[PDB]
Amino acid sequence: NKLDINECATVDELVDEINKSGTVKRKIKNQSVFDLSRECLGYPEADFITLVNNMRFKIENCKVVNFNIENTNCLNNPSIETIYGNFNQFVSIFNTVTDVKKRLFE
Amino acid sequence: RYITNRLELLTGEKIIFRSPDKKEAVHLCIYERNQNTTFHVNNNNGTIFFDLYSFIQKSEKLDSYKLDSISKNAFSCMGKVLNRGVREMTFIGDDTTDAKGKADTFAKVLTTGNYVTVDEDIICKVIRKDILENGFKVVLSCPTLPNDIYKLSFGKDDIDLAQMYKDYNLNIALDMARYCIHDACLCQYLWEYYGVETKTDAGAATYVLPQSMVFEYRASTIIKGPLLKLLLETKTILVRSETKQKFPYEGGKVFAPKQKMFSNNVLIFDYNSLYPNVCIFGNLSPETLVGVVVSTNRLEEEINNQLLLQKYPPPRYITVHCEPRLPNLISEIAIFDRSIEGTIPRLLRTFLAERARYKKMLKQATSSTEKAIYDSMQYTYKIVANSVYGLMGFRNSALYSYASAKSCTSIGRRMILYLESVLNGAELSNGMLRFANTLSNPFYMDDRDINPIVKTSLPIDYRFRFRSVYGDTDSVFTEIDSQDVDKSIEIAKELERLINSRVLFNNFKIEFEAVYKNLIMQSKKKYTTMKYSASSNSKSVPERINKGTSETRRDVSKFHKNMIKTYKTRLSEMLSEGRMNSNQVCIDILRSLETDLRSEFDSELFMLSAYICPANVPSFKLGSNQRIFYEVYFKRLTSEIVNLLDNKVLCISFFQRMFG
Amino acid sequence: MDVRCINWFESHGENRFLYLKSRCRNGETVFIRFPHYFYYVVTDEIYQSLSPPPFNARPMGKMRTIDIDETISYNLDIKDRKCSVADMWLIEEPKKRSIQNATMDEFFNISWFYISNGISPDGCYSLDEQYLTKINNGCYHCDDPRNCFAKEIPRFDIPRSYLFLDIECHFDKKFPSVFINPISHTSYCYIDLSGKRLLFTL
Repeated sequence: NKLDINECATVDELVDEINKSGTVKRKIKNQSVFDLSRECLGYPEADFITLVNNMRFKIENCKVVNFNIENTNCLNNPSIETIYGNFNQFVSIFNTVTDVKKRLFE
Repeated sequence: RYITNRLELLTGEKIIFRSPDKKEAVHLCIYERNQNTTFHVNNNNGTIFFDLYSFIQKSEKLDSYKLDSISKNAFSCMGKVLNRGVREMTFIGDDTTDAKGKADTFAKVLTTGNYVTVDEDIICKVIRKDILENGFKVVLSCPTLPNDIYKLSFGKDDIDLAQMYKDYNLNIALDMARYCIHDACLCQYLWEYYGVETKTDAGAATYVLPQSMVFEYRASTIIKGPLLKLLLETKTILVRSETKQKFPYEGGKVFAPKQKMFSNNVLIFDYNSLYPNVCIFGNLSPETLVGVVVSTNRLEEEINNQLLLQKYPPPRYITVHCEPRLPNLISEIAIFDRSIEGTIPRLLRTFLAERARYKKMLKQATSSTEKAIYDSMQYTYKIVANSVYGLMGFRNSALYSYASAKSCTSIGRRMILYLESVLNGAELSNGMLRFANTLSNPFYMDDRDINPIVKTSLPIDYRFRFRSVYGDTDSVFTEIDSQDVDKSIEIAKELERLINSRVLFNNFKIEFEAVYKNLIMQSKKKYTTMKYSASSNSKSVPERINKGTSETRRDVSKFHKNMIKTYKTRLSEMLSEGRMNSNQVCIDILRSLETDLRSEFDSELFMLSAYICPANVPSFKLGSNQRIFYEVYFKRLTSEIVNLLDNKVLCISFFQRMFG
Repeated sequence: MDVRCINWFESHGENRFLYLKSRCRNGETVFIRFPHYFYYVVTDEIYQSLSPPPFNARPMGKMRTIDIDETISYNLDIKDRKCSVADMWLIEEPKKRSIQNATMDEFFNISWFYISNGISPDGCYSLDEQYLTKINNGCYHCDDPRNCFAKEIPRFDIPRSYLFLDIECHFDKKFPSVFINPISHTSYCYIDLSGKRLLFTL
């Protein structure tokens, strides 16, 4: 949806559709996996950060495998819990965009 | 200024300087170089118009820059009374009576002296002078005293000039001639005492510059000589095509000890030029910096963080965590490439190298003209070296490099914590010395024999343990808790043998100075007792009097104190022992202070560097209303000195006693 | 003739000069006057393409120029700095010219004199005596500092002079003023070239 392309049921189909699209490739190139995988989910700009800066993580191959929040106060904010509950989707799309960005400028 | 201005005023003629070729003429007119300003003379015929005031303001870090105090502590010697008398005494000064030579200097300035100080505070007019073959005989108008050996410090000159100007007659004219001539001659005894005539040359060879610039400029202006000479061998040019931005930051952390005295005499291990050694180790430079990488949020740190280890691996690369620039993100890893010599490391290496040489050719010199040339040279290099750290931070210098500056203090302060950490080291059973826990090396694994247990030279078996220490950017106060007696020294020697030789990695090294006895750390390293007894303990005489010398400015009232001296001396003498006078210290000082306070609440000196209060609780002058400030300073005298005792019970107990 | 240097100084009239004040073996004192030039550093390209031709210029060799600006990187892709390399020329002129892209600016016209010429302000030099023309009694002019200051000898002792002074003024208020107070005393320690110390007061 976010990159104005056709539906791709699998990931390599995706990388192809991106690669043939010089504009979409060239508008990925300038970006970061983080900003992009949060823009594809519409978190506003900032309070996302008050969340992110409240948890610890687990990464290998530049790829999240685990995470856990340790300060619970921020969830008492309304605009915060809507982001928290909606997180595992963001993790997954993050791993995916990492992988496509790796294999594309591979 | 007075002389030339008065001359203009009375006769309308001027002071004129020609050139050597007689084709330019100028008039005297003082100008300034505002940096704490500094005044200079505008002459162009080759003369050097010096001024000692500026010179000792720059090169010396003293508490008062009044001629009296400098002439006081510079020229001094211990003298010995031959006969006492009424209202006058006779002193002699020579060889072994005190150290070699200062007797001669004392005799030299005594040639025009008038008033001396008797070992402290006791001014006396001179009665008889006698230039010995080797020392001096003097006869003073001082009252008779108990002891036989005394200090002899040359000058306070308590004279009331205004009054003498009121009743001008011939006699005081002939007296004030003798005062002004002596002042002028002091202004030469000092210039010989500092040897400025050879520093002005050492500074013209190293700091490539004329002889009359050497003391007129700041560090940023004098380093460019050796720097240019370096750039010209290494075929290098550094160009900053950007306009710099300033991100102000820490200057440095203040360290504060929490005990002095019962500690049982602290050692005094010293760093030999940390900052230049760090700038060599880490190979910091404005052009060996690969880059800084940052992160605005977690989950970017740990990505970047396992990344920059897979690439940029040690030891070819060193990476440092700094304090975040723009208060907004939270990373600032800086990376440096330790494969070719940076420019600042070359500079520092040569500086330390040549200072270390002239340190030797001085030890091998025999004539008296060389032992000045070499000593001035090593002093020069010392200065130039110690001026390079603070200059990397100066935004306007030529060594400016923000990241390098921030990486200094960082490597350095890791080094400090790593030393002070592993220093607890209860040694016993023929050598235990675990230090702190491990002898690891930060910044990477060096594979360098981490064995906390270690065997020393081990004179005999011991049971002496060390207490956690306090340290600083420059020093390390390891307080032996065993307290041998004075032989404990053999313990610091061998300690230097190992810590700064086995618990250390690169050019970081050994010093072992010594400040024994139970100091009183009333404040920063600047304020305490001196009590210094160096490594030559054989038949020792230490420097007892003072290290703080925050006892020089009043700016306050002057009636009801003076005890500060007596409180201080009591507290000092009470710690002659080390074990059981802790409680006795607190008990006696606070009881006696309460007794004094109450006695003269109900019935001369205030130095320690108008709103009126009632005293009805159980343009600033005094009255019969003394009962005001009895109450405050007595609370103070104990609230200030808290970093010596640990009887935290009676302290707040007397605090509460005086509450009502 | 073998001199030891005492002090160098400048003159900021319409015309620039550098003076060396020096003392010989026997104690007679000499002044030497060099001209004073503005220096610059140019790349070869700028050296030939420049007009009018400079007064003098001689090659420094082949130097590496480095950019050292500090730039915060974000991703990880660290790039590498522009370490160009070229041949350098050192250019001297009697007047002040502004030249675009002239590096090595941070240094004073006085260090360029001592470095590029092999002169140390402490040296004891045996001057080569044919380059020094009379101007006045104790004032010779030089034009080729290289050949003149070509030699060197070990250090030798000299005499020096001094004067240490002090005054005292009449005062009755806080602290005196030149319009109201005369000078009461004036003292002086005069040590001469012959080396006798004389004291006196007026």
